[PDB]
Amino acid sequence: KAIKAWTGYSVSKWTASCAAAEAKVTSAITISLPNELSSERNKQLKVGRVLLWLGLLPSVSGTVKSCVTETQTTAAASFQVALAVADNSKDVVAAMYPEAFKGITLEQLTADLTIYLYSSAALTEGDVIVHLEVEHVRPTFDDSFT
Amino acid sequence: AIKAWTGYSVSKWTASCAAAEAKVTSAITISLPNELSSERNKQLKVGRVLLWLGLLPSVSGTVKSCVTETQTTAAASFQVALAVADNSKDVVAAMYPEAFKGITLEQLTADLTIYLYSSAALTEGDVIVHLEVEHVRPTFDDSFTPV
Amino acid sequence: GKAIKAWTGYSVSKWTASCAAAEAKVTSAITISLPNELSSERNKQLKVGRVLLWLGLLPSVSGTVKSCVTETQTTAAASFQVALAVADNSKDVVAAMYPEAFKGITLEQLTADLTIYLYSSAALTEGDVIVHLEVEHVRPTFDDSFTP
Amino acid sequence: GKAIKAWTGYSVSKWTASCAAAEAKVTSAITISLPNELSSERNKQLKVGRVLLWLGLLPSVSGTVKSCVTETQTTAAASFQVALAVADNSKDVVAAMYPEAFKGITLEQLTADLTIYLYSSAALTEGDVIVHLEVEHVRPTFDDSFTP
Amino acid sequence: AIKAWTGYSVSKWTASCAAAEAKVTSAITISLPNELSSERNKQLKVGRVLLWLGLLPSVSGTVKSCVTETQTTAAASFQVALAVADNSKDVVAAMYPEAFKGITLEQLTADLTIYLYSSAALTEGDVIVHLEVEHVRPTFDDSFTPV
Amino acid sequence: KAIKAWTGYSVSKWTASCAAAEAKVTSAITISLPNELSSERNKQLKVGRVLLWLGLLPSVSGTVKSCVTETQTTAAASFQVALAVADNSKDVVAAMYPEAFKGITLEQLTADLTIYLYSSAALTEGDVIVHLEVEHVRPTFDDSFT
Repeated sequence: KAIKAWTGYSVSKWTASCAAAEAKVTSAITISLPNELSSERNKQLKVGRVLLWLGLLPSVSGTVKSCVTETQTTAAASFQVALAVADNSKDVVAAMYPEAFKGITLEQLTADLTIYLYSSAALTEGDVIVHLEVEHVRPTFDDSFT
Repeated sequence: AIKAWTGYSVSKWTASCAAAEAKVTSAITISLPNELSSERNKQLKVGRVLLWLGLLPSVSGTVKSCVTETQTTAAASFQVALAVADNSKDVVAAMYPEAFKGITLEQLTADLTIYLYSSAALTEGDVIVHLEVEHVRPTFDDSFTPV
Repeated sequence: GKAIKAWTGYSVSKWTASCAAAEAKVTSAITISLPNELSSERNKQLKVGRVLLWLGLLPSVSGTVKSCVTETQTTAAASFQVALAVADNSKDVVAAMYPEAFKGITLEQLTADLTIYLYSSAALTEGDVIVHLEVEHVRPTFDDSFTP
Repeated sequence: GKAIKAWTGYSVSKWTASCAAAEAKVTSAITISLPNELSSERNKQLKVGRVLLWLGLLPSVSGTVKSCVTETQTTAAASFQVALAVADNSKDVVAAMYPEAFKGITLEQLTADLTIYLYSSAALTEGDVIVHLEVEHVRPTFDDSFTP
Repeated sequence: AIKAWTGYSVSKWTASCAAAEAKVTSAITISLPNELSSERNKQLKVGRVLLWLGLLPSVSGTVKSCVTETQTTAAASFQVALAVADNSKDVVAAMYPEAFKGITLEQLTADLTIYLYSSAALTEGDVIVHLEVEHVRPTFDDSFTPV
Repeated sequence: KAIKAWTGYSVSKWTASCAAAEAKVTSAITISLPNELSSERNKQLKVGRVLLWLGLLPSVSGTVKSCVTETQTTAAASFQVALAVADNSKDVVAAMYPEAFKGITLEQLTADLTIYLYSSAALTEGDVIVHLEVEHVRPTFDDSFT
């Protein structure tokens, strides 16, 4: 299905391939705004709902977990505070934060939040593809002259 | 058992699975059935797509398959698919009600690809990948020419 | 000059068959093969309606050229002696309409029993005659629903 | 004997094309060129309707002469094998009406795609055949107002 | 912006200006546009005539032009013209609403002439003499012949 | 004043400083889409009205003219076909093409149109600043997942 954005809101996405990691190692994955949103005016737009989900190779065995939280000094801790976790054990490998981050600016979103990934077994580059939604108000612009 | 839309009809065809080694993903090409291979018909628009497997009773281990836009690496196809057809589930099938709406049979045959994964080795015919496609009810010429 | 509307519930399928090389006055038999799109067994049991044959000739095709569709005859020449209508080059319209002679048979029967017979007074080189064939028949119906 | 009224909103444009010299049984291709008066780009996008071709022969033109308008074929002779109507000298009326085969294309498409094919059993000298062509098409419209 | 009469249509075409020396008048011939060059069309009757120039941004000095009955001396044409198209005015144009009513395109092409004057020298293309003509809406054959 | 865009339309701008030019020389000025519009989807948006106007140094003497037209093999010719010209002699040094380019895509706009500038006196870099508006439909985007 599709979950339509709120009136006056838009959606953005950007993904990041997982880095190599050993057994049960939790790794941190960075968040960077896309070039469309890196503009000054767009940076100030307020965020709405959010959604996180993973793309796993068909051979990905063991348990794999990921979530988005305010950056924790230790990577593993984030799960212990995340309001939801994307876990491969579930039928749908996703996790929605419908209101956790409502009200922050895209700048804040990219500044303090981060993606955390955990795998019981060892990982290799490209093993896990991290997908992310960011609902926010529509960027807007209009002008004239003389 | 699922009914088709008004103005649409379902075409069904099968493809065998090539021999492959353990844990290695393979690709299976989509070739249109004869009654759709005519130039008039392949221009038709697609609706919903249904994929469901048939396994030999001896099939063991894990087997997964999905149809997606052709990807450079076969394994990666499982990372953009809406629904996967997996043997560990009750019904070994998947549905793509929204993914491929609007595509043409030309594009369906040329762009998509059936990707199949097995934890263990496979031998030819070990899996029968059945594919079912909704599309506009094909139309036929209904008059003779003068002379 | 006219467009023979097909009967309600019927459609028209059209395909060609290039003539094989032949010598003067030699009658040749051309086999009728169903098009791929109809070749499915599901469709093979459909009931034929009106049948129409008409030729296309190279402008340099001299002499007399005749063709008709009949149940396969032991001798090729004999076919014309029973055909109710023959398409000829010399006539105004090079065609032959069989509104009733074959109604009721199955497309499988059409492929198995009937044959296209072609005769040229002068020698024919391949492609000199393009035997067009237009078969009206019940509209084939595709599967209505998925498989659970 | 008859005057085919053009459709409402359509007009008829008529022009000729003298035949080039040719040898016996040689099929020749004659290029279709729009008349100057229609040649404007503004008009080139007009949609064609019915098309009519008919020949004029010197009274001494013996043998058989055939001509038809078809999408350009790789081999000139083949054109007749697909033309739905052919103008022949031997028939009562040396003409060929295409009421539908070309409806919908643009005059630019008409100039680019179709070709006039001509065949004579005997040798032709220049001007022996005057291929008249009459193309019905939407009425061109001129500018309604000045430029300030 | 000016509307044409009922039963009339406007044909517009342009003519470039030939190189000429200072203060010397030149003549420019009127040639019918292709869509009017057919024998049927050139018999048509004319209505109002509009002349207006386009100057290169570098054009300096005085430039004048008018269309009149062909005169033996080019300069003299400015002495019988109703309105002149001059560059010193706001709009570099002229109008001949009554002068040429009733003339035929044959006569318009054969009798009139576009005369152009410049205080300074001109180089080819330095002026684009646009001409706009009202005339009876040309009519087309609307039926095929028997055979 | 300000001339509001049409319902569902937006506005964009981008300027270009004049190059050096000698007396009465007409120069050509290129048009390049901004990075916001260089994206594939935005490129297809249809244009509406347009406006051109200049910024002159206070010392700019003589006559200066500019206009936007389909590229002409010779630079000077463009004026002879422009539906309006921005000329310093007027009170407001501007020229509006309210409908000349309506219906083309931003790609077409950047491909075939070009800016032409003419100065009776010699010019130097920065002497003339060419300002341009491009009204067009709003770029739009919206998405979802699983």
